[PDB]
Amino acid sequence: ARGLKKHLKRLNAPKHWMLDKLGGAFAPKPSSGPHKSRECLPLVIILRNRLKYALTYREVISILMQRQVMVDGKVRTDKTYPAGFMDVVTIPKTNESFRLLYDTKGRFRLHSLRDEEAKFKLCKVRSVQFGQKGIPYLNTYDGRTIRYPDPLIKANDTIKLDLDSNKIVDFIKFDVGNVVMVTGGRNRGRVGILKNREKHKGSFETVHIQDSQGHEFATRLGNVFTLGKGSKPWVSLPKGKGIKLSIIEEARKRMAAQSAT
Amino acid sequence: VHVSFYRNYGKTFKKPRRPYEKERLDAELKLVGEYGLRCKRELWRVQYALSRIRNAARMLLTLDEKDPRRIFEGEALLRRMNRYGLLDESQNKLDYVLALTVENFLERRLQTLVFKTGMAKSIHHARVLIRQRHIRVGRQVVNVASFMVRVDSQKHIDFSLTSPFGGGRPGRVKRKNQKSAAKK
Amino acid sequence: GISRDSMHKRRATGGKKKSWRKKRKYELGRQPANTKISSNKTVRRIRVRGGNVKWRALRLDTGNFSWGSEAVTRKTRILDVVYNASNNELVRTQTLVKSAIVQVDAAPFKQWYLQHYGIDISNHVVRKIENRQADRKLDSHLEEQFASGRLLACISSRPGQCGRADGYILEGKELEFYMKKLQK
RNA sequence: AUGACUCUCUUAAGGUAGCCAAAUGCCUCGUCAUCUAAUUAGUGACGCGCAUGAAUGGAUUAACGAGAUUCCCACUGUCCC
RNA sequence: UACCUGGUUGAUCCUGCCAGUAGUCAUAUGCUUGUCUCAAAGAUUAAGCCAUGCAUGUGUAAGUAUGAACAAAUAGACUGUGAAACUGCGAAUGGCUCAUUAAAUCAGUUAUAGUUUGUUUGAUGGUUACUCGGAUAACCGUAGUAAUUCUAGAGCUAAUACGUGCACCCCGAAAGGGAUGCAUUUAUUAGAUAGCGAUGAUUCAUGAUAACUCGACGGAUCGCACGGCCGCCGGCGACGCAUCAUUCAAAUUUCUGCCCUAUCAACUUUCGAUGGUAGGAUAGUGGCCUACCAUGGUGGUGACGGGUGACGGAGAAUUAGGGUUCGAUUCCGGAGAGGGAGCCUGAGAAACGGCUACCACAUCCAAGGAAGGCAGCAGGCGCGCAAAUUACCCAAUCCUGACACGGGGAGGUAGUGACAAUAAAUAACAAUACCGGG
RNA sequence: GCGGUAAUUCCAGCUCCAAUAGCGUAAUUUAAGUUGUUGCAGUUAAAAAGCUCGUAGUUGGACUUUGUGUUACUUUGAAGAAAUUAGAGUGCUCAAAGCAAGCCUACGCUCUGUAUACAUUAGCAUGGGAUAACAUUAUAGGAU
RNA sequence: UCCGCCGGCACCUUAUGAGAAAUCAAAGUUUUUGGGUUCCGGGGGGAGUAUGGUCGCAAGGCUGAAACUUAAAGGAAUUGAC
RNA sequence: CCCGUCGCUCCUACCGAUUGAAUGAUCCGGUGAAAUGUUCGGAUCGCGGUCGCGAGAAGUCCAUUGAACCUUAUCAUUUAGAGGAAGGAGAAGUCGUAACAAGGUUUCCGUAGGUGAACCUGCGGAAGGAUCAUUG
Ligand SMILES: [K+]
Ligand SMILES: [K+]
Ligand SMILES: [K+]
Ligand SMILES: [K+]
Ligand SMILES: [K+]
Ligand SMILES: [K+]
Ligand SMILES: [K+]
Ligand SMILES: [K+]
Ligand SMILES: [K+]
Ligand SMILES: [K+]
Ligand SMILES: [K+]
Ligand SMILES: [K+]
Ligand SMILES: [K+]
Ligand SMILES: [K+]
Ligand SMILES: [K+]
Ligand SMILES: [Mg+2]
Ligand SMILES: [Mg+2]
Ligand SMILES: [Mg+2]
Ligand SMILES: [Mg+2]
Ligand SMILES: [Mg+2]
Ligand SMILES: [Mg+2]
Ligand SMILES: [Mg+2]
Ligand SMILES: [Mg+2]
Ligand SMILES: [Mg+2]
Ligand SMILES: [Mg+2]
Ligand SMILES: [Mg+2]
Ligand SMILES: [Mg+2]
Ligand SMILES: [Mg+2]
Ligand SMILES: [Mg+2]
Ligand SMILES: [Mg+2]
Ligand SMILES: [Mg+2]
Ligand SMILES: [Mg+2]
Ligand SMILES: [Mg+2]
Ligand SMILES: [Mg+2]
Ligand SMILES: [Mg+2]
Ligand SMILES: [Mg+2]
Ligand SMILES: [Mg+2]
Ligand SMILES: [Mg+2]
Ligand SMILES: [Mg+2]
Ligand SMILES: [Mg+2]
Ligand SMILES: [Mg+2]
Ligand SMILES: [Mg+2]
Ligand SMILES: [Mg+2]
Ligand SMILES: [Mg+2]
Ligand SMILES: [Mg+2]
Ligand SMILES: [Mg+2]
Ligand SMILES: [Mg+2]
Ligand SMILES: [Mg+2]
Ligand SMILES: [Mg+2]
Ligand SMILES: [Mg+2]
Ligand SMILES: [Mg+2]
Ligand SMILES: [Mg+2]
Ligand SMILES: [Mg+2]
Ligand SMILES: [Mg+2]
Ligand SMILES: [Mg+2]
Ligand SMILES: [Mg+2]
Ligand SMILES: [Mg+2]
Ligand SMILES: [Mg+2]
Ligand SMILES: [Mg+2]
Ligand SMILES: [Mg+2]
Ligand SMILES: [Mg+2]
Ligand SMILES: [Mg+2]
Ligand SMILES: [Mg+2]
Repeated sequence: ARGLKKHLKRLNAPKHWMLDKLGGAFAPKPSSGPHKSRECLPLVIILRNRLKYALTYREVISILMQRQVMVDGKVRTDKTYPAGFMDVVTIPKTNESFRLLYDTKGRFRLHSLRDEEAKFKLCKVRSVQFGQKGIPYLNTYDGRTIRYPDPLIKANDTIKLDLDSNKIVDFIKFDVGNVVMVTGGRNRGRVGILKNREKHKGSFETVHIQDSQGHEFATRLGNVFTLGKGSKPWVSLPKGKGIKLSIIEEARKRMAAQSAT
Repeated sequence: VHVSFYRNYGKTFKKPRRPYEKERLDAELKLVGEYGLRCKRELWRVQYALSRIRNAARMLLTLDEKDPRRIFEGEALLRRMNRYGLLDESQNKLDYVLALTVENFLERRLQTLVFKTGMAKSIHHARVLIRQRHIRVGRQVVNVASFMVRVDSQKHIDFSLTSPFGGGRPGRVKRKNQKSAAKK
Repeated sequence: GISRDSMHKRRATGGKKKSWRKKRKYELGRQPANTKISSNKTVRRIRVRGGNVKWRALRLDTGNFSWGSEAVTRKTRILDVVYNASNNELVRTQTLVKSAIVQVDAAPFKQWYLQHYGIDISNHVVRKIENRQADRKLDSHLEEQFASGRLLACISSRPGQCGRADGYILEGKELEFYMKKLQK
């Protein structure tokens, strides 16, 4: 190509969007923004495919152009705005507020939030370095830059960000023993306790996570996101709570449901 | 690009390797006439379906009985056979799947059950009734003789409400005859 | 035009590379600046990839040169090119390129030296000048060329890229190395 | 059409291997092909060869030639004049 | 379905092939064809040539209205709507095709501490000015030419167009002076230890200092709302400039892997072949290029060369297992736009529904010139064994613009369609006559 | 192979057979253990070089704990496009498919579902050390 | 002369073996298929021919096709006829 | 049953004088468009005090990239050719009888010479022989 691609073929879209293959030749091309195109959920999908408020591509534009949708406390009018992990979506007219969290099967879930809990979000620190004039600053994995951070904050830590004051309220150091969630790969959406950190010079760092039921799984450091200090996460989790059940166990529940339901 | 190009489709039968085997011709014709099939294609697709089911069972049996895939897919296969009446609750093992035959599948056809439930005088009579919109499985009218009935649906086979045989008005042959008689 | 691609080159084994695409704009080159010493300063603005700017100096006469030992930098006139390690033909053409040895006017540095050390090569002012004279050391070779009013200097910038001819005054063993090359 | 084959007269022996309208073929500017707009020339083939032929040496042959010959390119007052 | 059968003899047992058997999202062709669903379709030979039409334009309360424009009103700059035109942005995506290309493309896997990146998102930008200047379009009116979004001259007038412009250290009779935003270029210096950040690893992030540059930088812009203090102060937005990070990406790049051929065994190196030093060029690494120097580099573990009716892969057919064959085509990557080459604009192109030249074809002409690129959609010619309508629509999918609204032969809908695939009619029943069995 | 005056084989009628809205004819897979790694042959059927040497290649006896030398191999894991393939759920009337739907009858609910496996080789990371390759050893430049 | 051991050229009997059989003490230990390694065959002809290369004084050697043609050719054994 | 020459027809391929022909590609060389950079040039326009300042077209100079055309050369593919000559096919041609029996001279292999033709002969070898056999 001679430049930037502006189209996304439907079969080339991320699988976790769950788009029907015969629905059309194209899928919403995520706009540039805080989250990567492969790790986001465009507002058009959220409003039309997840919440059913809009029935067509056109109706999504009408909803957004009325300034009825807010992401991280700010109104967004871009249909393909890349809403991602931990983002807070608020719809004042419906009095609804959701947080984008992965379900245990690795797909974004619109977790309904209370009004009190919708005033903050968690961000993962990418790096900390000195800026112009020797002023230290840190940048996160959601595109945010914070100046004059706490000196104790380091890379891979998690910071609690207040969407009103736009300031770091509290932070969690990345260390063994904290509860973390997997944000990418095969184990995406699983929650467990960080048990070990295996460092390999010049290579990716591997982290071993043990589930609450004793199941142990590994992953890369880049796919980990600390949720709380100790064993209690600082955010509300969905019903599964990051517990991945085997297909046999899942089938067992389905069989029981039919008998009762 | 055309979106229709992504629609999937596949084949449902294979022709015999030996076209003029006298023994095979005799056996196939007996099944065709017994169950009132249209042609050898209907029998061949049932054999094709049966081969797929047996092939799946053989692969599972070759695995260790403690293999999670053996346990999960094995139960699903047994459940599927039970829901169509092919197997019995006392035959809950993959080995009994390998013992299935073509007759078992042909006995679950809507055409066979219509005849064997007393609704039709002959197997060929049931064929005409089904295609003529006189039969329903529950609330839905079914006009396909190859419809494979489930155990939970076998007891709901009855004449359609719109049919003359199920409370509907008489067909056009009787109505015209009644009109002719009235004119006299 | 000028290209920096490897397609026209032979493989490491020596075999030829058959062309499989045309030249790309993102792998182009441009004509050399061939900056010369002349009082008619001329620097042309060049638009480069990304909308950025490069300054191509065709003729220069003054430069910003730094006396490393004294930690003083002054603007001075470029007088002559005396040595070039890449091609001696660039010396007689008076071409300004990085790492070329040139002679610069010594007048700007003499004024600072007199103003700083009070020496040629107000009660509180004399107090500090004598204090700084205690730790004053001047290389004999460096001082010998102050009489002629010219200092050997090395160009540290790229006139064809930044449009400027900056450098540093030669001293130490580096000065000895180059002055030996000029001793003929 | 031709004559492997047969018959017949006959020699000291009946020209073998090769080669050819050859500096050797009368007929003859032989026939076919090629070279040319046009060729009694040249070359390659064909051979019942007036009258080819094996140290009276036969058939070839790189290199060589003030040796005979044909063609092509360059070149030109040889010619148009 | 882990299968075979005919053929050598007078007959026999073998070797061995021929023939038969079955499939192909496999093409063509023959004959035949009622219904439902689904659906490929000028790739193969010619990346051959193309009439005609269409496929890219774009307007918000928020850059610029004096249409001699409309509508509604009635001494005011304008302030209802708005054609045209300037300005801005886009047209580098998509679509099409498979010609060239055999460690090349490409695949998995790396690196950028070797670079650029409009936009999005986050953060960050020092202690005449109550607002500058000159042009130009639309418009207006003299035109030229056979002729083209071919073209000349005159009269007017705008800006978020264009050009301008308020906007610690050193010297030192401690006064005074110089430098003093950000960026640019060079040099010196700090960046510890085990006040003082990061990496497996950087004289790295970043700080201070001496200067340097003739620096498209540091708002002469717009909408809405009106308030609070006694002229002052002040809200919510739009657009724009610069820096870092981020996102969208590219470029180059590590390791391994590709069909046949040795009747291809040596190849490369004057004119770069392999490497070194110093430069030049580039967004940046690099013989990418120049000067100089060294004599290296590859190869039966197949270099080099040749063949391919060779784009690569995801995959497709057939498959007990192993395997064989195929992969032009809707997803990803690359490449091209009749053949080459060159280039402007731009964040991004060596662009072709952009330009320049040559060559090959070819259109118009009043013969002085002028205009050309369907391997986009449809259609035509040609080629062939071989492939459809010069249809409708932006309603769905999504893309793009100043933009909720415009546009989209992308895409969808219908037409043609026995490529291929699915379901499924062409009779059922009873009584007689006739014919069997128990 | 049939046809040379009594044609089951040609041209026809009749009857019968196969498939059936399909069927016939004109590169490639299967059959082919007739390309053989699994897995073929070479006395006489096609096929041991006339004989020996010989480099690369390929292949190499036994032995070391039983009761920071470098690799291959094996185990587990991480990463790894979708579509396709396998496969879970689901009565598009069945089916090829599709990714839907289901539940009750309110201003709705099931956080509805849209699993999972496979994915050579090379690369990355743990456990195992039998088998196997290379390297190494006595003037120990040894260990302590 | 007698007994035995190692090595060699062979022969005789035999099948528990192998093979299409002739026959083989290896041509055995092979669908119950795998000790190591080299060369080499893929129906019969065209053909060890054409062409290129290479070796040789030459004679020729080594390397080595295709077009096209054909339903058999061939091995072992049996009964006849000769 | 069966071998070869010769004679007749057809098919495929080979050799072949013609410095054969055509087509395509590549190398070197010659010439060289256009563009870009550079040099010179200063039509013309604007701005200051009839001299300055700034911008700047045509054209020109050198260099770079480099299409295109034209030689020789090499390679590739296709193809004509008098004549020479190979193989195969074509119910029922001519001349012999070489191979099969001890095939009437046992056959065959290598090599050499000769003859209308199969073939013959010399030398060495093999049994695939017509002999598994003379301690006579
Ligand atoms: K690109
Ligand atoms: K002479
Ligand atoms: K643009
Ligand atoms: K790759
Ligand atoms: K490859
Ligand atoms: K570079
Ligand atoms: K170098
Ligand atoms: K742009
Ligand atoms: K639309
Ligand atoms: K729009
Ligand atoms: K086997
Ligand atoms: K012995
Ligand atoms: K004889
Ligand atoms: K004999
Ligand atoms: K003789
Ligand atoms: Mg594209
Ligand atoms: Mg790294
Ligand atoms: Mg003679
Ligand atoms: Mg003669
Ligand atoms: Mg003559
Ligand atoms: Mg003459
Ligand atoms: Mg002659
Ligand atoms: Mg004589
Ligand atoms: Mg004599
Ligand atoms: Mg004589
Ligand atoms: Mg002679
Ligand atoms: Mg001679
Ligand atoms: Mg002489
Ligand atoms: Mg098989
Ligand atoms: Mg017979
Ligand atoms: Mg066959
Ligand atoms: Mg415009
Ligand atoms: Mg090649
Ligand atoms: Mg490579
Ligand atoms: Mg630094
Ligand atoms: Mg360098
Ligand atoms: Mg050089
Ligand atoms: Mg291919
Ligand atoms: Mg090709
Ligand atoms: Mg492909
Ligand atoms: Mg092709
Ligand atoms: Mg196509
Ligand atoms: Mg593509
Ligand atoms: Mg292109
Ligand atoms: Mg074309
Ligand atoms: Mg182009
Ligand atoms: Mg076009
Ligand atoms: Mg285009
Ligand atoms: Mg067709
Ligand atoms: Mg009919
Ligand atoms: Mg008859
Ligand atoms: Mg027959
Ligand atoms: Mg074979
Ligand atoms: Mg065999
Ligand atoms: Mg023999
Ligand atoms: Mg043999
Ligand atoms: Mg061993
Ligand atoms: Mg014996
Ligand atoms: Mg074997
Ligand atoms: Mg053969
Ligand atoms: Mg005889
Ligand atoms: Mg005799
Ligand atoms: Mg004899």
